Amino acid sequence: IVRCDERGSLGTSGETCRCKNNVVGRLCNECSDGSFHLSKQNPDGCLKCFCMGVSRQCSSSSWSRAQVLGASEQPSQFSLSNAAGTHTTSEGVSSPAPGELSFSSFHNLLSEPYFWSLPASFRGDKVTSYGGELRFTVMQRPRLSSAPLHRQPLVVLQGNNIVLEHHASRDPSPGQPSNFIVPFQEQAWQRPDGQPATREHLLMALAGIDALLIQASYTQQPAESRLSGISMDVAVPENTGQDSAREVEQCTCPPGYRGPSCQDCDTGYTRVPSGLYLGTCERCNCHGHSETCEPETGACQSCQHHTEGASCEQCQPGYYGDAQRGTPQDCQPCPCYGAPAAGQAAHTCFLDTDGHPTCDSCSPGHSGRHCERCAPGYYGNPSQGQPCHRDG
Repeated sequence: IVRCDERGSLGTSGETCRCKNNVVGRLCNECSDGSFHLSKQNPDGCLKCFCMGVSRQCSSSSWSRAQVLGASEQPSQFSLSNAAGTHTTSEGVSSPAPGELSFSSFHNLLSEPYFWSLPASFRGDKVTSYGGELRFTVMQRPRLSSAPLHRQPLVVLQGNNIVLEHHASRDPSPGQPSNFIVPFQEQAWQRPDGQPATREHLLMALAGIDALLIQASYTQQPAESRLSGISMDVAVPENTGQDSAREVEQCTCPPGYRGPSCQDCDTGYTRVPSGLYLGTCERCNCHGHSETCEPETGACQSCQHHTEGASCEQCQPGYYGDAQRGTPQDCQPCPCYGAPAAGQAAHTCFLDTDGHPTCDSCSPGHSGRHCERCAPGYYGNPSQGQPCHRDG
């Protein structure tokens, strides 16, 4: 009899092994191409590499698990929001202990569900939260007359133009605390219309969290809402002593990408809004004046050769030429004489329609394209060195 792998088999015709979708091998104990992390709990056996669509080669991160705690954040940093985040406030939010939050001024709010809006340390790039959990305790009380709400999200995750929701199997009873454990796995999230989350979509939201919202109202007329014991799983490169983040994909990215899922443009590359996921990463457009730029916006950085602008497209003041040509000598020093008018920093001049510079920040009582003569009712010779003083 063959002993089929317990993590990877669906069953056994005693002499053959039947593998889950993403599993391969005689004993169904290997992940298929584009898969990683064999586990018994995964019905498909192995997760699929996603890698923001730019790679199919990945394996389990060996980052360690750690938690972001609510206690880590100033209570000032918590607030209430509607789902749309068009109505927010922290007026009334108080904290009786660190990481514990309390609210009881619903009279000041409109008649819609409000959420606790977790602060920044819970947002941004949380791809490594995949395969972990958001944990928390809530307690709620309605005003005397108030039915629960119907089908309301316990948690809303918003990132990268995706909204996913997690709905609780039970509502918290009035005036007693409930522990929730929300897994970062597709099975636990749906779109607002109630379509299942995909792995790809959960990852894209997690990679760019803009809001992470916990239900605070629960009923139509809430009296009181309290939040505590907030714990969000992540993964860090440092060893922490906790298990490694095996569900977190470590992709081999192509040139121009980094992050464990190729979610970031690498040094010398910037985001291009393309199609399907986050877009693609292309090389900086810096007119040859730079190799580094803002990964998301595109703005060039540390423009060389006396250039400036978002593409290093212009010569810095005190220089003239065509920075767009792309050579180191593109921009030349303005050949002006004397002091700049209204006592300026440097001298401005521009490349005139004749291929030669003209100075346009000449001092008063200067003249000519290089500020080299003196205006009428003035005297002196700047070329030789003297300034220009007025007549009498």
